Amino acid sequence: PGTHKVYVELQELVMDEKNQELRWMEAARWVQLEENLGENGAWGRPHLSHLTFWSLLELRRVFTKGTVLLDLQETSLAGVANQLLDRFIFEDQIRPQDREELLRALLLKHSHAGELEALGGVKPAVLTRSGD
Amino acid sequence: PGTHKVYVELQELVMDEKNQELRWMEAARWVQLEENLGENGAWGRPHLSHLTFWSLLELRRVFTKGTVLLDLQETSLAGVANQLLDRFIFEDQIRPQDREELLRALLLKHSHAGELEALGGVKPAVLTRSGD
Amino acid sequence: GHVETVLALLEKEASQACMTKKGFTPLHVAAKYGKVRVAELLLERDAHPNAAGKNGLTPLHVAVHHNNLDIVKLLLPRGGSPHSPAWNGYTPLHIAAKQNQVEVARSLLQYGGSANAESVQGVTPLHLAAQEGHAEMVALLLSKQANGNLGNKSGLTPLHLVAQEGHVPVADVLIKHGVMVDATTRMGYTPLHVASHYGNIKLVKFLLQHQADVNAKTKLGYSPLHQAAQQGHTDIVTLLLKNGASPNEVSSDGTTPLAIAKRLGYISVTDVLKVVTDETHRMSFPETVDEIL
Repeated sequence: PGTHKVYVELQELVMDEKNQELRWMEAARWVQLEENLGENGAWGRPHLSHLTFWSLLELRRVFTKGTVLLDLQETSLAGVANQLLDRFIFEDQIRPQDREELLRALLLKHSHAGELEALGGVKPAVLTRSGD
Repeated sequence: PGTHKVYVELQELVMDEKNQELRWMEAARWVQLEENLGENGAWGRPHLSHLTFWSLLELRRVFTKGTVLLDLQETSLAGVANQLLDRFIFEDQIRPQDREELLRALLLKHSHAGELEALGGVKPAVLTRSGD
Repeated sequence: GHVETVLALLEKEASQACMTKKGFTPLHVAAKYGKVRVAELLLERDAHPNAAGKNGLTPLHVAVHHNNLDIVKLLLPRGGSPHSPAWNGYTPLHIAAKQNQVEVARSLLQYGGSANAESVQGVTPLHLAAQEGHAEMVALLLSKQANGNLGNKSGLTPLHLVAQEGHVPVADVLIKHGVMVDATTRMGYTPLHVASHYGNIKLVKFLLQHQADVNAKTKLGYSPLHQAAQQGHTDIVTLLLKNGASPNEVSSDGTTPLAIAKRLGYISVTDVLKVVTDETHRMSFPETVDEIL
Protein backbone atom coordinates (compact mmCIF):
# COMPACT_ATOMS: atom_id res chain seq x y z
CA PRO A 1 0.00 0.00 0.00
CA GLY A 2 0.89 3.69 0.16
CA THR A 3 3.36 4.75 -2.58
CA HIS A 4 1.46 8.04 -2.08
CA LYS A 5 3.09 10.74 0.12
CA VAL A 6 2.47 10.25 3.89
CA TYR A 7 2.26 12.38 7.09
CA VAL A 8 5.06 11.68 9.54
CA GLU A 9 5.18 13.56 12.83
CA LEU A 10 8.11 13.49 15.27
CA GLN A 11 7.42 14.17 18.96
CA GLU A 12 9.98 14.64 21.73
CA LEU A 13 9.59 13.84 25.42
CA VAL A 14 10.08 17.29 26.99
CA MET A 15 9.24 19.33 30.18
CA ASP A 16 6.84 22.30 30.35
CA GLU A 17 8.11 25.51 31.87
CA LYS A 18 4.80 26.23 33.58
CA ASN A 19 4.60 23.10 35.75
CA GLN A 20 7.93 21.38 34.80
CA GLU A 21 5.95 18.27 33.87
CA LEU A 22 7.19 15.75 31.33
CA ARG A 23 4.92 15.75 28.23
CA TRP A 24 5.28 15.10 24.50
CA MET A 25 5.61 18.00 22.04
CA GLU A 26 5.74 17.96 18.20
CA ALA A 27 9.22 18.85 16.96
CA ALA A 28 8.80 18.26 13.20
CA ARG A 29 6.25 16.96 10.59
CA TRP A 30 6.98 15.60 7.09
CA VAL A 31 4.76 15.77 4.00
CA GLN A 32 7.46 14.83 1.44
CA LEU A 33 9.31 17.78 3.00
CA GLU A 34 10.24 18.72 6.56
CA GLU A 35 8.92 21.60 8.65
CA ASN A 36 10.21 22.23 12.17
CA LEU A 37 8.48 23.88 15.10
CA GLY A 38 10.05 26.99 16.61
CA GLU A 39 10.13 28.18 20.19
CA ASN A 40 7.44 30.78 19.48
CA GLY A 41 5.19 27.97 18.25
CA ALA A 42 5.33 28.78 14.56
CA TRP A 43 6.26 26.07 12.02
CA GLY A 44 9.22 27.03 9.84
CA ARG A 45 9.73 26.94 6.11
CA PRO A 46 9.61 23.47 4.51
CA HIS A 47 12.96 22.01 3.52
CA LEU A 48 14.54 18.84 2.23
CA SER A 49 15.48 16.58 5.11
CA HIS A 50 19.23 16.50 5.67
CA LEU A 51 20.62 14.00 8.17
CA THR A 52 23.67 13.92 10.41
CA PHE A 53 26.12 11.04 10.17
CA TRP A 54 25.72 10.10 13.83
CA SER A 55 21.93 9.93 13.57
CA LEU A 56 22.08 7.40 10.72
CA LEU A 57 24.88 5.45 12.41
CA GLU A 58 22.89 5.09 15.62
CA LEU A 59 19.62 4.48 13.78
CA ARG A 60 21.24 1.50 12.07
CA ARG A 61 22.66 0.33 15.40
CA VAL A 62 19.29 0.41 17.18
CA PHE A 63 17.39 -0.93 14.16
CA THR A 64 19.66 -3.97 13.85
CA LYS A 65 18.61 -5.11 17.35
CA GLY A 66 15.21 -3.41 17.25
CA THR A 67 11.92 -4.82 18.48
CA VAL A 68 9.33 -5.07 15.72
CA LEU A 69 5.56 -5.50 16.15
CA LEU A 70 4.18 -6.26 12.70
CA ASP A 71 0.44 -6.56 11.97
CA LEU A 72 -0.40 -5.60 15.55
CA GLN A 73 -4.13 -5.68 16.30
CA GLU A 74 -4.61 -2.55 18.38
CA THR A 75 -6.33 0.75 17.67
CA SER A 76 -5.21 2.84 20.66
CA LEU A 77 -1.85 4.13 21.85
CA ALA A 78 -2.31 2.47 25.26
CA GLY A 79 -2.54 -1.01 23.73
CA VAL A 80 0.36 -0.31 21.38
CA ALA A 81 2.45 0.88 24.32
CA ASN A 82 1.52 -2.16 26.43
CA GLN A 83 2.44 -4.60 23.66
CA LEU A 84 5.66 -2.77 22.78
CA LEU A 85 6.79 -2.76 26.42
CA ASP A 86 5.91 -6.44 26.78
CA ARG A 87 8.00 -7.24 23.71
CA PHE A 88 10.82 -5.02 24.97
CA ILE A 89 10.86 -7.06 28.18
CA PHE A 90 10.63 -10.37 26.29
CA GLU A 91 13.57 -9.45 24.05
CA ASP A 92 15.69 -8.25 27.02
CA GLN A 93 15.70 -4.64 25.81
CA ILE A 94 14.38 -3.07 29.03
CA ARG A 95 14.12 -4.52 32.50
CA PRO A 96 10.69 -5.39 33.97
CA GLN A 97 11.23 -2.72 36.64
CA ASP A 98 11.30 -0.10 33.88
CA ARG A 99 7.83 -0.97 32.57
CA GLU A 100 5.75 1.21 34.89
CA GLU A 101 7.74 4.39 34.33
CA LEU A 102 8.02 3.71 30.60
CA LEU A 103 4.26 3.15 30.04
CA ARG A 104 3.19 6.27 31.97
CA ALA A 105 5.73 8.34 30.04
CA LEU A 106 4.70 6.87 26.74
CA LEU A 107 1.10 7.60 27.72
CA LEU A 108 1.69 11.18 28.90
CA LYS A 109 -0.07 14.05 27.19
CA HIS A 110 0.90 14.45 23.53
CA SER A 111 0.61 18.21 23.13
CA HIS A 112 0.94 20.15 19.88
CA ALA A 113 1.86 23.63 18.66
CA GLY A 114 -1.51 25.12 19.62
CA GLU A 115 -0.91 24.26 23.28
CA LEU A 116 2.62 25.69 23.26
CA GLU A 117 1.54 29.26 24.03
CA ALA A 118 -0.59 28.20 27.01
CA LEU A 119 2.41 26.41 28.49
CA GLY A 120 5.44 28.51 29.37
CA GLY A 121 7.46 26.79 26.65
CA VAL A 122 9.31 23.54 26.06
CA LYS A 123 12.78 22.61 27.32
CA PRO A 124 14.71 19.35 27.02
CA ALA A 125 14.13 16.64 29.68
CA VAL A 126 15.28 13.14 30.76
CA LEU A 127 13.00 10.56 32.50
CA THR A 128 14.37 9.57 35.94
CA ARG A 129 14.01 6.23 37.83
CA SER A 130 10.86 7.69 39.34
CA GLY A 131 9.01 9.51 36.59
CA ASP A 132 10.31 12.94 37.54
CA PRO B 1 -14.84 24.34 65.68
CA GLY B 2 -11.14 24.56 66.43
CA THR B 3 -11.62 26.17 69.83
CA HIS B 4 -14.90 26.27 71.75
CA LYS B 5 -15.78 28.29 74.87
CA VAL B 6 -15.20 26.51 78.16
CA TYR B 7 -17.43 25.78 81.15
CA VAL B 8 -15.27 24.84 84.14
CA GLU B 9 -16.40 22.76 87.12
CA LEU B 10 -14.36 22.30 90.30
CA GLN B 11 -14.98 19.11 92.28
CA GLU B 12 -13.40 18.10 95.58
CA LEU B 13 -13.08 14.73 97.31
CA VAL B 14 -15.33 15.11 100.36
CA MET B 15 -16.91 12.99 103.10
CA ASP B 16 -20.69 12.83 103.32
CA GLU B 17 -22.08 12.90 106.85
CA LYS B 18 -24.69 10.14 106.69
CA ASN B 19 -22.55 7.23 105.46
CA GLN B 20 -18.94 8.52 105.87
CA GLU B 21 -18.03 7.41 102.33
CA LEU B 22 -15.78 9.73 100.34
CA ARG B 23 -17.23 11.05 97.08
CA TRP B 24 -16.58 13.67 94.40
CA MET B 25 -18.80 16.74 94.68
CA GLU B 26 -18.62 20.03 92.79
CA ALA B 27 -17.55 23.14 94.71
CA ALA B 28 -17.49 25.95 92.12
CA ARG B 29 -18.29 26.51 88.46
CA TRP B 30 -16.99 28.99 85.88
CA VAL B 31 -19.21 30.37 83.11
CA GLN B 32 -17.39 33.66 82.30
CA LEU B 33 -17.71 34.25 86.08
CA GLU B 34 -17.25 32.08 89.16
CA GLU B 35 -20.16 30.70 91.20
CA ASN B 36 -19.45 28.88 94.46
CA LEU B 37 -21.54 26.19 96.15
CA GLY B 38 -22.36 26.73 99.81
CA GLU B 39 -23.19 24.32 102.60
CA ASN B 40 -26.93 24.95 102.24
CA GLY B 41 -26.98 23.78 98.61
CA ALA B 42 -27.63 26.99 96.64
CA TRP B 43 -25.09 28.54 94.29
CA GLY B 44 -23.81 31.89 95.47
CA ARG B 45 -23.53 35.18 93.64
CA PRO B 46 -21.31 35.20 90.55
CA HIS B 47 -18.07 37.09 91.08
CA LEU B 48 -14.66 37.78 89.59
CA SER B 49 -12.14 35.05 90.32
CA HIS B 50 -9.56 36.37 92.79
CA LEU B 51 -6.61 34.08 93.44
CA THR B 52 -4.29 33.73 96.42
CA PHE B 53 -0.54 34.05 95.97
CA TRP B 54 0.13 30.58 97.38
CA SER B 55 -2.37 28.91 95.05
CA LEU B 56 -0.63 30.39 92.00
CA LEU B 57 2.75 29.46 93.49
CA GLU B 58 1.68 25.84 93.81
CA LEU B 59 -0.08 25.78 90.44
CA ARG B 60 3.11 26.95 88.72
CA ARG B 61 5.18 24.44 90.70
CA VAL B 62 2.96 21.45 89.88
CA PHE B 63 2.51 22.54 86.26
CA THR B 64 6.27 22.86 85.67
CA LYS B 65 6.73 19.14 86.38
CA GLY B 66 3.15 18.25 85.44
CA THR B 67 1.91 15.39 83.30
CA VAL B 68 -0.05 16.35 80.17
CA LEU B 69 -1.94 14.02 77.82
CA LEU B 70 -2.81 15.91 74.64
CA ASP B 71 -5.20 14.55 71.99
CA LEU B 72 -5.88 11.42 74.02
CA GLN B 73 -8.22 9.17 72.02
CA GLU B 74 -10.48 7.97 74.81
CA THR B 75 -14.14 8.49 75.72
CA SER B 76 -14.71 7.10 79.24
CA LEU B 77 -13.56 8.54 82.56
CA ALA B 78 -12.25 5.15 83.72
CA GLY B 79 -9.98 4.80 80.70
CA VAL B 80 -8.80 8.40 81.05
CA ALA B 81 -7.95 7.75 84.70
CA ASN B 82 -6.09 4.56 83.73
CA GLN B 83 -4.05 6.41 81.09
CA LEU B 84 -3.31 9.32 83.44
CA LEU B 85 -2.12 6.98 86.19
CA ASP B 86 0.05 5.04 83.73
CA ARG B 87 1.66 8.30 82.61
CA PHE B 88 2.03 9.31 86.27
CA ILE B 89 4.00 6.11 86.87
CA PHE B 90 5.99 6.68 83.67
CA GLU B 91 6.93 10.23 84.71
CA ASP B 92 7.75 9.08 88.29
CA GLN B 93 4.98 11.36 89.57
CA ILE B 94 3.50 8.56 91.71
CA ARG B 95 4.76 5.16 92.78
CA PRO B 96 3.08 2.02 91.38
CA GLN B 97 1.67 1.17 94.82
CA ASP B 98 -0.36 4.38 94.74
CA ARG B 99 -2.12 3.43 91.49
CA GLU B 100 -4.91 1.23 92.96
CA GLU B 101 -6.16 3.79 95.52
CA LEU B 102 -5.89 6.74 93.13
CA LEU B 103 -7.88 4.67 90.64
CA ARG B 104 -10.41 3.70 93.32
CA ALA B 105 -10.65 7.36 94.33
CA LEU B 106 -11.01 8.60 90.74
CA LEU B 107 -14.09 6.51 89.88
CA LEU B 108 -16.07 7.40 92.98
CA LYS B 109 -19.56 8.80 92.47
CA HIS B 110 -19.45 12.38 91.15
CA SER B 111 -22.34 14.11 92.91
CA HIS B 112 -23.80 17.58 92.46
CA ALA B 113 -25.74 20.25 94.34
CA GLY B 114 -29.02 18.33 94.10
CA GLU B 115 -27.70 15.63 96.43
CA LEU B 116 -26.92 18.10 99.24
CA GLU B 117 -30.54 18.19 100.41
CA ALA B 118 -30.78 14.40 100.17
CA LEU B 119 -27.49 13.82 102.00
CA GLY B 120 -26.69 15.00 105.50
CA GLY B 121 -23.81 17.18 104.35
CA VAL B 122 -20.24 17.24 103.11
CA LYS B 123 -16.96 17.32 105.06
CA PRO B 124 -13.38 17.53 103.77
CA ALA B 125 -11.69 14.14 103.50
CA VAL B 126 -8.22 12.76 102.73
CA LEU B 127 -7.58 9.43 100.89
CA THR B 128 -5.64 6.88 103.04
CA ARG B 129 -3.30 4.09 101.82
CA SER B 130 -6.48 2.04 101.32
CA GLY B 131 -9.44 3.84 99.72
CA ASP B 132 -10.36 5.02 103.22
CA GLY C 1 -25.74 -6.74 32.81
CA HIS C 2 -27.27 -9.31 30.44
CA VAL C 3 -24.24 -10.49 28.47
CA GLU C 4 -26.09 -13.01 26.28
CA THR C 5 -28.84 -10.50 25.49
CA VAL C 6 -26.19 -7.91 24.56
CA LEU C 7 -24.46 -10.47 22.33
CA ALA C 8 -27.72 -11.37 20.57
CA LEU C 9 -28.98 -7.80 20.08
CA LEU C 10 -25.55 -6.79 18.73
CA GLU C 11 -25.39 -9.80 16.35
CA LYS C 12 -28.75 -8.46 15.14
CA GLU C 13 -27.31 -4.97 14.26
CA ALA C 14 -27.88 -3.08 17.55
CA SER C 15 -25.99 0.26 17.23
CA GLN C 16 -23.73 0.99 20.26
CA ALA C 17 -23.45 4.60 19.06
CA CYS C 18 -27.04 5.45 20.03
CA MET C 19 -26.86 7.97 22.87
CA THR C 20 -29.65 8.61 25.35
CA LYS C 21 -30.90 12.12 26.11
CA LYS C 22 -28.24 12.39 28.82
CA GLY C 23 -25.64 11.39 26.23
CA PHE C 24 -24.83 7.83 27.31
CA THR C 25 -23.89 5.11 24.82
CA PRO C 26 -24.34 1.48 26.03
CA LEU C 27 -20.63 1.54 27.24
CA HIS C 28 -21.56 4.57 29.27
CA VAL C 29 -24.35 2.61 30.99
CA ALA C 30 -22.02 -0.34 31.62
CA ALA C 31 -19.47 2.05 33.14
CA LYS C 32 -22.17 3.65 35.30
CA TYR C 33 -23.50 0.33 36.62
CA GLY C 34 -20.20 -1.56 36.82
CA LYS C 35 -21.08 -4.25 34.25
CA VAL C 36 -17.57 -5.39 33.40
CA ARG C 37 -18.63 -8.31 31.18
CA VAL C 38 -21.02 -6.18 29.12
CA ALA C 39 -18.33 -3.51 28.78
CA GLU C 40 -15.83 -6.22 27.80
CA LEU C 41 -18.14 -7.56 25.05
CA LEU C 42 -19.06 -4.02 23.85
CA LEU C 43 -15.38 -2.92 23.57
CA GLU C 44 -14.30 -6.12 21.74
CA ARG C 45 -16.91 -5.62 19.01
CA ASP C 46 -15.89 -1.97 18.22
CA ALA C 47 -17.11 0.70 20.72
CA HIS C 48 -15.19 3.99 20.93
CA PRO C 49 -13.86 4.13 24.51
CA ASN C 50 -13.75 7.93 24.19
CA ALA C 51 -17.34 8.56 23.07
CA ALA C 52 -18.91 11.66 24.55
CA GLY C 53 -22.04 13.77 24.37
CA LYS C 54 -22.70 17.47 24.79
CA ASN C 55 -21.41 17.39 28.37
CA GLY C 56 -18.26 15.69 27.09
CA LEU C 57 -18.42 12.82 29.58
CA THR C 58 -16.62 9.68 28.41
CA PRO C 59 -17.17 6.14 29.73
CA LEU C 60 -14.02 6.70 31.99
CA HIS C 61 -15.63 9.84 33.48
CA VAL C 62 -18.72 7.78 34.42
CA ALA C 63 -16.61 4.83 35.60
CA VAL C 64 -14.52 7.11 37.82
CA HIS C 65 -17.57 9.05 39.03
CA HIS C 66 -19.41 5.88 40.08
CA ASN C 67 -16.19 4.29 41.46
CA ASN C 68 -16.04 1.22 39.20
CA LEU C 69 -12.42 0.09 39.51
CA ASP C 70 -12.90 -2.91 37.20
CA ILE C 71 -14.47 -0.77 34.48
CA VAL C 72 -11.61 1.74 34.71
CA LYS C 73 -9.00 -1.03 34.61
CA LEU C 74 -10.73 -2.45 31.53
CA LEU C 75 -11.24 0.89 29.74
CA LEU C 76 -7.70 2.20 30.18
CA PRO C 77 -5.78 -0.47 28.14
CA ARG C 78 -8.28 -0.49 25.28
CA GLY C 79 -8.25 3.28 24.84
CA GLY C 80 -10.32 5.13 27.45
CA SER C 81 -8.20 8.24 27.63
CA PRO C 82 -6.94 9.60 30.91
CA HIS C 83 -6.82 13.00 29.11
CA SER C 84 -10.46 13.52 28.05
CA PRO C 85 -11.96 16.84 29.20
CA ALA C 86 -15.58 17.34 30.24
CA TRP C 87 -17.62 20.49 29.57
CA ASN C 88 -15.96 22.19 32.55
CA GLY C 89 -12.55 20.78 31.56
CA TYR C 90 -12.53 18.06 34.22
CA THR C 91 -10.45 14.99 33.32
CA PRO C 92 -11.20 11.53 34.79
CA LEU C 93 -8.32 12.15 37.42
CA HIS C 94 -10.06 15.30 38.65
CA ILE C 95 -13.09 13.16 39.66
CA ALA C 96 -10.76 10.57 41.19
CA ALA C 97 -8.89 13.22 43.19
CA LYS C 98 -12.09 14.89 44.40
CA GLN C 99 -13.68 11.60 45.52
CA ASN C 100 -10.54 10.12 47.18
CA GLN C 101 -10.41 7.11 44.81
CA VAL C 102 -6.74 6.38 45.39
CA GLU C 103 -6.53 3.17 43.34
CA VAL C 104 -8.50 4.57 40.35
CA ALA C 105 -6.07 7.52 40.38
CA ARG C 106 -2.97 5.21 40.55
CA SER C 107 -4.42 3.54 37.40
CA LEU C 108 -5.41 6.83 35.77
CA LEU C 109 -1.83 8.08 36.51
CA GLN C 110 -0.03 4.89 35.33
CA TYR C 111 -1.66 5.47 31.90
CA GLY C 112 -0.50 9.08 31.69
CA GLY C 113 -3.01 11.20 33.56
CA SER C 114 -1.67 14.71 34.21
CA ALA C 115 -1.98 15.94 37.79
CA ASN C 116 -1.59 19.60 36.61
CA ALA C 117 -4.44 19.32 34.08
CA GLU C 118 -6.63 22.42 34.33
CA SER C 119 -10.37 23.03 34.22
CA VAL C 120 -11.96 26.04 32.53
CA GLN C 121 -11.25 27.97 35.74
CA GLY C 122 -7.70 26.64 36.21
CA VAL C 123 -8.57 23.95 38.76
CA THR C 124 -6.19 20.98 38.83
CA PRO C 125 -6.79 17.59 40.48
CA LEU C 126 -4.37 18.73 43.19
CA HIS C 127 -6.71 21.66 43.91
CA LEU C 128 -9.68 19.32 44.32
CA ALA C 129 -7.69 16.86 46.45
CA ALA C 130 -6.42 19.62 48.75
CA GLN C 131 -9.85 21.24 49.01
CA GLU C 132 -11.52 17.93 49.91
CA GLY C 133 -8.85 17.09 52.51
CA HIS C 134 -7.34 13.94 50.98
CA ALA C 135 -3.75 13.88 52.22
CA GLU C 136 -2.92 10.53 50.61
CA MET C 137 -4.33 11.72 47.28
CA VAL C 138 -2.30 14.94 47.52
CA ALA C 139 0.87 12.91 48.15
CA LEU C 140 0.31 10.52 45.13
CA LEU C 141 -0.25 13.55 42.77
CA LEU C 142 2.72 15.49 44.27
CA SER C 143 4.85 12.42 43.31
CA LYS C 144 3.56 12.44 39.70
CA GLN C 145 4.67 16.07 39.01
CA ALA C 146 1.73 18.06 40.44
CA ASN C 147 2.73 21.72 41.07
CA GLY C 148 1.54 22.90 44.48
CA ASN C 149 2.42 26.48 43.62
CA LEU C 150 0.15 26.53 40.57
CA GLY C 151 -2.86 28.82 40.85
CA ASN C 152 -6.32 28.94 39.28
CA LYS C 153 -7.80 31.86 37.32
CA SER C 154 -8.22 33.76 40.60
CA GLY C 155 -4.70 32.87 41.76
CA LEU C 156 -5.88 30.43 44.43
CA THR C 157 -3.35 27.72 45.30
CA PRO C 158 -4.09 24.33 46.87
CA LEU C 159 -2.89 25.88 50.13
CA HIS C 160 -5.55 28.56 49.69
CA LEU C 161 -8.26 25.90 49.37
CA VAL C 162 -6.84 24.06 52.40
CA ALA C 163 -7.12 27.37 54.26
CA GLN C 164 -10.71 27.74 53.06
CA GLU C 165 -11.73 24.31 54.37
CA GLY C 166 -9.16 23.74 57.14
CA HIS C 167 -7.33 20.40 56.77
CA VAL C 168 -4.11 20.34 58.81
CA PRO C 169 -2.64 17.06 57.40
CA VAL C 170 -2.99 18.28 53.80
CA ALA C 171 -1.26 21.56 54.65
CA ASP C 172 1.48 19.51 56.31
CA VAL C 173 2.14 17.55 53.10
CA LEU C 174 1.97 20.72 50.99
CA ILE C 175 4.43 22.58 53.24
CA LYS C 176 6.77 19.57 53.33
CA HIS C 177 6.72 19.48 49.52
CA GLY C 178 7.91 23.08 49.25
CA VAL C 179 4.74 25.07 48.64
CA MET C 180 5.12 28.82 49.22
CA VAL C 181 3.41 29.66 52.52
CA ASP C 182 2.74 33.29 51.56
CA ALA C 183 1.44 32.77 48.02
CA THR C 184 -0.86 35.59 46.94
CA THR C 185 -3.96 35.58 44.74
CA ARG C 186 -4.91 38.25 42.20
CA MET C 187 -6.15 40.59 44.95
CA GLY C 188 -3.30 39.78 47.35
CA TYR C 189 -4.89 37.21 49.65
CA THR C 190 -2.53 34.78 51.39
CA PRO C 191 -3.48 31.37 52.83
CA LEU C 192 -3.31 33.04 56.25
CA HIS C 193 -5.87 35.58 55.01
CA VAL C 194 -8.23 32.80 53.89
CA ALA C 195 -7.74 30.77 57.07
CA SER C 196 -8.48 33.83 59.23
CA HIS C 197 -11.51 34.62 57.06
CA TYR C 198 -13.02 31.14 57.32
CA GLY C 199 -12.32 30.59 61.02
CA ASN C 200 -9.93 27.68 60.72
CA ILE C 201 -7.65 28.39 63.77
CA LYS C 202 -5.67 25.11 63.77
CA LEU C 203 -4.51 25.98 60.24
CA VAL C 204 -3.86 29.58 61.32
CA LYS C 205 -1.61 28.16 64.05
CA PHE C 206 0.05 25.85 61.51
CA LEU C 207 0.75 28.67 59.04
CA LEU C 208 2.05 30.95 61.81
CA GLN C 209 4.35 28.11 62.91
CA HIS C 210 5.55 27.86 59.29
CA GLN C 211 6.50 31.57 58.97
CA ALA C 212 3.34 33.07 57.48
CA ASP C 213 3.26 36.86 57.38
CA VAL C 214 0.86 37.79 60.18
CA ASN C 215 0.83 41.43 59.02
CA ALA C 216 0.45 40.66 55.31
CA LYS C 217 -1.75 43.09 53.39
CA THR C 218 -3.84 42.64 50.26
CA LYS C 219 -4.06 45.11 47.39
CA LEU C 220 -6.78 46.92 49.37
CA GLY C 221 -4.66 46.86 52.54
CA TYR C 222 -6.58 44.18 54.44
CA SER C 223 -4.73 42.16 57.07
CA PRO C 224 -5.48 38.62 58.16
CA LEU C 225 -6.74 40.43 61.38
CA HIS C 226 -9.24 42.57 59.43
CA GLN C 227 -10.70 39.42 57.93
CA ALA C 228 -11.05 37.64 61.31
CA ALA C 229 -12.74 40.74 62.78
CA GLN C 230 -15.12 41.19 59.73
CA GLN C 231 -16.05 37.57 60.13
CA GLY C 232 -16.32 37.62 63.96
CA HIS C 233 -13.73 34.95 64.82
CA THR C 234 -12.64 36.26 68.29
CA ASP C 235 -10.16 33.41 68.84
CA ILE C 236 -8.36 34.10 65.53
CA VAL C 237 -8.31 37.77 66.61
CA THR C 238 -6.61 36.65 69.87
CA LEU C 239 -4.17 34.15 68.26
CA LEU C 240 -3.30 36.74 65.54
CA LEU C 241 -2.74 39.56 68.07
CA LYS C 242 -0.52 37.19 70.16
CA ASN C 243 1.50 36.21 67.06
CA GLY C 244 2.29 39.81 66.12
CA ALA C 245 -0.84 41.07 64.44
CA SER C 246 -0.61 44.79 64.38
CA PRO C 247 -3.75 46.79 65.18
CA ASN C 248 -4.20 50.46 64.19
CA GLU C 249 -3.21 49.49 60.63
CA VAL C 250 -5.58 51.12 58.15
CA SER C 251 -6.78 49.57 54.90
CA SER C 252 -7.29 51.46 51.65
CA ASP C 253 -11.00 51.68 52.49
CA GLY C 254 -10.03 53.53 55.67
CA THR C 255 -11.20 50.93 58.20
CA THR C 256 -9.09 49.51 61.10
CA PRO C 257 -9.86 45.97 62.41
CA LEU C 258 -11.80 47.46 65.45
CA ALA C 259 -14.20 49.51 63.31
CA ILE C 260 -14.94 46.66 60.89
CA ALA C 261 -15.81 45.00 64.22
CA LYS C 262 -17.97 47.83 65.58
CA ARG C 263 -19.52 48.32 62.11
CA LEU C 264 -21.00 44.82 62.09
CA GLY C 265 -21.42 44.88 65.87
CA TYR C 266 -19.35 41.89 66.99
CA ILE C 267 -19.28 42.55 70.74
CA SER C 268 -16.62 39.96 71.56
CA VAL C 269 -14.30 40.79 68.63
CA THR C 270 -14.72 44.55 69.50
CA ASP C 271 -14.25 43.80 73.23
CA VAL C 272 -10.83 42.16 72.58
CA LEU C 273 -9.66 44.58 69.82
CA LYS C 274 -10.76 47.54 72.06
CA VAL C 275 -8.03 46.73 74.66
CA VAL C 276 -5.18 46.59 72.09
CA THR C 277 -6.39 49.42 69.78
CA ASP C 278 -5.33 53.03 70.60
CA GLU C 279 -7.49 56.12 70.42
CA THR C 280 -8.26 57.62 67.01
CA HIS C 281 -19.05 50.22 53.89
CA ARG C 282 -16.81 47.80 51.96
CA MET C 283 -16.46 44.11 52.85
CA SER C 284 -13.33 42.19 51.90
CA PHE C 285 -13.99 38.71 50.51
CA PRO C 286 -11.28 36.28 49.33
CA GLU C 287 -11.66 34.78 45.88
CA THR C 288 -13.38 31.40 45.72
CA VAL C 289 -13.78 28.50 43.30
CA ASP C 290 -17.30 27.95 41.96
CA GLU C 291 -16.40 24.90 39.87
CA ILE C 292 -18.69 21.88 40.20
CA LEU C 293 -19.40 18.87 37.98
